[PDB]
Formats: sequence, structure tokens, C-alpha cells
Amino acid sequence: RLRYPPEMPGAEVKVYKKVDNVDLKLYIYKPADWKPADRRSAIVFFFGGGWQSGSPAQFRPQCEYFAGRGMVAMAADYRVGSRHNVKVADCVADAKSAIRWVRQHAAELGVDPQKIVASGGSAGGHLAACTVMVPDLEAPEEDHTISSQANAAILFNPVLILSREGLRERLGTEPKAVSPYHHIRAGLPPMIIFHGTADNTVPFETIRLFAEAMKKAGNRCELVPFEGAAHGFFNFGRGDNLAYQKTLELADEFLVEIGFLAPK
Ligand code: NA
Repeated sequence: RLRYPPEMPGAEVKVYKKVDNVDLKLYIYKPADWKPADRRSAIVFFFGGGWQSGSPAQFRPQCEYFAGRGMVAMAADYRVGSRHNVKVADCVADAKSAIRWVRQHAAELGVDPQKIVASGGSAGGHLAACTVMVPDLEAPEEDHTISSQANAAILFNPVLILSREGLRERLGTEPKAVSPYHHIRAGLPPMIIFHGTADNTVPFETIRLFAEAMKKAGNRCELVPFEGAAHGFFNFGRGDNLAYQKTLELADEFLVEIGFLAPK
């Protein structure tokens, strides 16, 4: 199914972070007619795997699709528990480093620094959400005057509640500090969420409750239920790629809606 290290044919490889003698890579898919002077939107995908495993190859098909639509699309590698001595808070710092790196290098990348989308599945969906709405947890030696906050998010059955407060050994902080749900506030970037109603790993009600309170704060937060679908339904190769195909179509219309992508 998925392998690590990933095989990423045609991708440009860039090291976005060096930490603990590990070089963390972005696998970059550029569109046709790309030039550094471009101001294209960008999307950074974070794979899932419980902050313990997974592979950047997971979102390789989606990268190819969005580069084919004119986007600078990339899949980030980030540290995980089965390979590195990290906790969830470290994964968050890596995901923020990736967004900060793309913004910092927006001119070399042909990217609009205000059109960077964070995206991910399950644990990497959590990380994407952290880069839009969870404060701090930044790499301490990076230039914090470059924002690590993404400008939109596309989430594939994300984990969004990590503390049972107001309602742990692997987190690296107090639970609330890594929990997107406990940071809902007005003025947040737009996002779309795909989630299965029969998800036994991340209960759908936790996401519906999230999106409800997100709309109350005035945020554009669309939850697309996939009736009877289970955790992971969206992945390439699952079912007959019906869910993979429709999530791409729904994500495409979301990016055109907010002005990041041109209509087909
Ligand atoms: Na290339």
C-alpha cells in the first residue's frame, strides 16, 4: 500500500527543516508553465498515521492533481514517533516549519504568500488545522516574524479534539495546547472538511460540533459528510475511487470559491 521512504517520481525535493540531524523534505509538484515570478496558490499535504507512522506518498495522487490545476502542490515529510523521538507537539512544530518555509521561499516557488493551503489526513489533518488556528509550538530558532499560519485548510477526517477538558503520554504538552477545538475563534482562515459518518477512529460528532462552533464564530467551515463511510475513505485506491474523486472535486470547488484556483 504505502511505503516509507516514499517514492515520489517527478517531484522536486527540498529540505525545509533540519532538526536532530534529520533533513525533513518537501516533495514539490510544479504545474506546467511555471515560472518563479508566478504568484500561484500552494497546498502542503501532511500524511496521516497517528503521529507515529505514515508516508508522504499518501497524498502523491492529490499533489499531481492540484499541480495539474495550476497549483504548487507539495507533500511534507515530518517527524513521527516510530522513527524519531518526538511527541505530537513536535509534529506540530514541523508542520508549522513547512508552512513558514514555503512562505519564506514564496518568491523562489512562484507562490503567493497569502494563498498557502494546509491539508492532511487524520493526524496530518490535525496538523493542518494546527497551522491555521492553534497558536505557538513553533520551532524556537526560526524567524517568527514570518508567519507559519496557512491561509486555508482542506481536512480529510482530521483529529480535532485532543483534550476532554471542559467536556496524554504522547502529546508533549498539556492536551489543550495541541487541540484545535479548544482554539475556535473569529477571523480564522477558510476550510473544508471531509468526514465519514461511520468513522470509528474519529467520531463524526466531534467534527460536526467543531464546524458548528466554527460557523458561530463567523468562519467559513464546511463539513461534507460521507454517509456510512469509515476512516480513510478518501484515499486513492479505496472503494472504486469514488470518494477520492469526489473529495478532489469538492476541494477544487472550494479553492475556486475562495479565489485560490481558476475555474476549469
Ligand atoms: Na519540476
